[PDB]
Amino acid sequence: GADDVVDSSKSFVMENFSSYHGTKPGYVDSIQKGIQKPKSGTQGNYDDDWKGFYSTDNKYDAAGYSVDNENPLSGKAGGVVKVTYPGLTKVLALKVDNAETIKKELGLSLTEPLMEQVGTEEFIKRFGDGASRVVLSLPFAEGSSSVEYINNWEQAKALSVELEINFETRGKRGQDAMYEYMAQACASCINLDWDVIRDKTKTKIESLKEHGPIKNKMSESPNKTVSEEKAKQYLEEFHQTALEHPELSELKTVTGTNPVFAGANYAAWAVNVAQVIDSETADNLEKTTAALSILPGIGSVMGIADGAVHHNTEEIVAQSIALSSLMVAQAIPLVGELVDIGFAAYNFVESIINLFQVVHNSYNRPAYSPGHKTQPFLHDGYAVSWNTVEDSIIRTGFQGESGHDIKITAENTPLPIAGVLLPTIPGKLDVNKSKTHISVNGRKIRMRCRAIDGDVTFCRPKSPVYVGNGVHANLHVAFHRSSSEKIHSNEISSDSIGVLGYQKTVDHTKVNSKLSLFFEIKS
Amino acid sequence: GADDVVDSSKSFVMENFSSYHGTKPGYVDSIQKGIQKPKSGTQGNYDDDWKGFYSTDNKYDAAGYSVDNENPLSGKAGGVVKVTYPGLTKVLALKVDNAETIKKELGLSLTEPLMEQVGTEEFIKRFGDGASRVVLSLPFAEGSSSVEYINNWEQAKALSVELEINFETRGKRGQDAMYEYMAQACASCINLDWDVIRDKTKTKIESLKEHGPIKNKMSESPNKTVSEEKAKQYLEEFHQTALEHPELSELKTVTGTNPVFAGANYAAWAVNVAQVIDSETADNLEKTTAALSILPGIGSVMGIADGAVHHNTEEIVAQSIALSSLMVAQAIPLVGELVDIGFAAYNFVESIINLFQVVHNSYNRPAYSPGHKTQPFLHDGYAVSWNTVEDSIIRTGFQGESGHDIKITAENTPLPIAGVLLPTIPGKLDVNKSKTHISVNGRKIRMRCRAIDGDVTFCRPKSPVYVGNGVHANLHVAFHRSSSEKIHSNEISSDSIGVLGYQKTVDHTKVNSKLSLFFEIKS
Ligand SMILES: Nc1ncnc2c1ncn2[C@@H]1O[C@H](CO)[C@@H](OP(=O)(O)OC[C@H]2O[C@@H](n3ccc(=O)[nH]c3=O)[C@H](O)[C@@H]2OP(=O)(O)O)[C@H]1O
Ligand SMILES: Nc1ncnc2c1ncn2[C@@H]1O[C@H](CO)[C@@H](OP(=O)(O)OC[C@H]2O[C@@H](n3ccc(=O)[nH]c3=O)[C@H](O)[C@@H]2OP(=O)(O)O)[C@H]1O
Repeated sequence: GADDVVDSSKSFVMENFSSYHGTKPGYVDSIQKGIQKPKSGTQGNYDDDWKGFYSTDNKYDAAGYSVDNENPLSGKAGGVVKVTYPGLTKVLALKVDNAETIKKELGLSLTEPLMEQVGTEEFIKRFGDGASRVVLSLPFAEGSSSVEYINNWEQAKALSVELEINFETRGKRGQDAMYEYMAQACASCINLDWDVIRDKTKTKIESLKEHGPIKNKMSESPNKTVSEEKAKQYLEEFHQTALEHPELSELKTVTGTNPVFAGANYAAWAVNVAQVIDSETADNLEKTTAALSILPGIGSVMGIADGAVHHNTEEIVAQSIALSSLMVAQAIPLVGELVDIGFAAYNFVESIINLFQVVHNSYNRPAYSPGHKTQPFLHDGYAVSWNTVEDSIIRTGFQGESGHDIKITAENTPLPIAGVLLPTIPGKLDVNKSKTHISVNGRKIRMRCRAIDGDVTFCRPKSPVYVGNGVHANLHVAFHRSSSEKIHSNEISSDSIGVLGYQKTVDHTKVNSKLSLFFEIKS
Repeated sequence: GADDVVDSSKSFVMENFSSYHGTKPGYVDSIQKGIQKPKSGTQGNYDDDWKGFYSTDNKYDAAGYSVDNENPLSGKAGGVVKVTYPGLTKVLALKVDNAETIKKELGLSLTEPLMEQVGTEEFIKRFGDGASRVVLSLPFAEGSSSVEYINNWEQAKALSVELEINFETRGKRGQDAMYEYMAQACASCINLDWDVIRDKTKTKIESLKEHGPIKNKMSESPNKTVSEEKAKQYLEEFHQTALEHPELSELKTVTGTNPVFAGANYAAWAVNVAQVIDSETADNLEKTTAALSILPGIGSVMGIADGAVHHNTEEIVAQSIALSSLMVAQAIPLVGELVDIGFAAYNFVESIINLFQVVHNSYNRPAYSPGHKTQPFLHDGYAVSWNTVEDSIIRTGFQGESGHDIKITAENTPLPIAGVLLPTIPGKLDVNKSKTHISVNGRKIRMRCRAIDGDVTFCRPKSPVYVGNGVHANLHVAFHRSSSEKIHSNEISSDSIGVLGYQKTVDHTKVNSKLSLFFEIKS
């Protein structure tokens, strides 16, 4: 019944219960006059059972609901307000978001929209625990630790509303105020001054234009349609010359080694832009942002590769954007259609500043790296992951066994799995070699394991293991503990299980493809 | 308690309960004399609680335990025997394989090895349901529908043993008898006559050697160490000439279009072999098989690409193996160390016949294709999967809602998600656009969906979505049903959800990267 849908351990009564609501440009002031079910719109939900007023415990999450709905990609963001219930409010945490289940389990009317019934006396009598009203709590989203609050429309009229932030009052370009506010969430942390980046970029685009060898490199330009193949060629040379400009120097240093950052990738990027921008698009930021957002390769100009944001100083990001701008201007005539001159310096910049902000925001948010929890590790054609979050945890402090499943497959042709590297601590974490195995399309293959140093055993499949399109494996590791003593950090040298892929005489030193699954020791 | 570890719905009592045991060369006859705990070895398990006699309900699975333990990769397989318990036997299906949990829950002694206690009168009294003995049942492996039977050593003495198959009696080369027996499992189905493939290959290797233009192409060969770069070059030309031989004609046709099957990949393969084979390895099949098994690229010679086994006639597989053999012979002198002449024609062939058999066996086994159940779809740098098996099921026949989670990330730099294609049937399967969203590192992004034909709606993220190393997304699709009528096959045009990746003007016709998640309609 009721404990199948309500999680009472995380339900509580609070006095002066507060939360946030993201508000659109046009309502930051009026919503402060009070909360009321609007006359236009879906009123909180497409589904009747879920119609009500929505808030979240996180003001940065509330902020993501503040963008003009007509231009959600590049419009103004309005603000955040904090709404508070006077007195006592019961926050009832639900284990499920299915309204038919909750009405059934909670034994309510199966007919009335659940959210109407939450605002009833009877419902508040039964679940309010003496609070003046009930608000439902659900997890905000996967990968988030916030909660979403679903308020009954009528009970919401009691909310007091105050301004958290009105982003438009900030007076910044684009969605600069919204993103600077969200960057506060992390104080590591990309906290760039976009006003400065915006200003240095302009100065740089201007200066590069005046540059004689640039003004010349441009003179070599076909200045009319040529295949991207020769447009790529003109562009790499152009890039090669612009990057010698004293104002794109630091950028010269930082993009020299990494292949993602190469001149070829800036040219591949510029060619892609010039080819998707027509005059109507070029004329509208929203549509410019809509088109730029679906192209591959933006990481080259962003300085984002391998899990890291390399271009992370206002100076270097401004150089990279200014270099990109100039090169779209060159690409437009050779591979596109429009007023090259215009777009490149204006809506191209406005729009790409916005995509930088979108991507920096994600990297500022807590996330799992490859091979952590259930995030896959993608490498050399293989995809591997802990089947579930508990598999990634090696529990300690007890005598007995555990089992841990790792999914393994590869994208296409049959790639071998040479074996696996596992941590061992005698007594506290032994490998049970009878129970450990690898299953290929259900075929169970036992392993032969051998000691190594670093308290690592190397296990190989008794028979050949290949994975690929249509062939998948489950590596099941069974650990055995003869001691009830807890594993100590000292005792463990590795924080991952290592699956070894195929062998390459990379460096003329035989090396195996390495795929890592990171674990955690607990209890 | 007890219903936390035993699954009584799948436990039963049977008269003349039968099962299979894979037996090693040396024991097919003697084990027929009766089952007895051996004096040497782990007696069924490394863990004491799990020591006992092991059997399986599947004779093809039993067959995978029959290979000489000293040369598990290429040794002889012994056989399968069927063991039967006279009278009544209780098969007790366990929900868990953790012996401490089962002893606790089943309230048994925490001290005695569980499997000793299963063979006790008291234990048989309590769980035998009137059977003369209890056997424990566990799922054989992930991706398998077999079961594993764990028999108490002492109760196992009552088993009657009969010969299923003695593979050695078959008189075949390598592990031909074992693999032909396992191929019976599927009657689609690779059921090759390896005797024929073995014979045609020899004939072909011999004939190619005599071939004048080949004997000549060989005359162009540096016949001494040259970098793989020039060894690759000699090899592609050599391949290009050998494939013109009338005996490798069909092969000429079938490998002409697919890039995996190209002459360059046969040369990349031959170079990899010549470089990992030394004289000692070349002299031992086991070690030859151990080294060949960890190299990438075998799919080129196998004719295996995109989930399919293309070389599936004895004639074409013999041509491909004969061509591969000849080319290792050429590669050895240029990039390796040994008696090129020897290995290539002998242990190289014996060994690669075995890897073909290993890989054909996997493709003969039931498996999930990319994007089915929780198998990921790997494409264009992206990895996507249904988070759990239930997510992949769209249930029908009721009024209400469902939610379905799809994991999304990409291997490195930030790749965009343009939107998603979802099936719609009015009333029976509507998209609830309030509840449907995509979460990027916890950032919840709503969608705007638009109709299409084929009862498909196209939904785009309100804001830009990029995934990559360190940035992952959860696409949560919420479906709503206003009708309690079941979805009919007629009504649904698609069997997958389509995630759309970045855009490419591939064909000079703008195309999006397509990632598919296949669903099933039930109830
Ligand atoms: N005086 C007012 N009293 C009440 N509402 C007012 C008032 N003034 C303006 N509003 C707006 O009215 C709508 C419902 O409250 C909300 O905006 P939306 O643009 O429809 O908001 C878009 C969606 O965001 C949801 N959402 C918004 C912000 C948030 O923090 N959490 C959340 O989930 C909304 O429920 C809405 O859902 P539905 O579109 O599915 O109805 C809200 O901002
Ligand atoms: N007369 C006999 N009575 C009993 N055993 C005899 C007899 N003659 C030979 N044996 C062998 O003795 C061992 C235990 O029964 C088995 O072989 P293994 O090579 O140790 O077998 C290798 C492993 O395969 C397991 N296994 C084998 C076949 C099978 O179908 N299922 C399964 O899980 C075994 O329990 C064994 O585990 P442990 O190594 O972890 O002990 C078995 O084939």
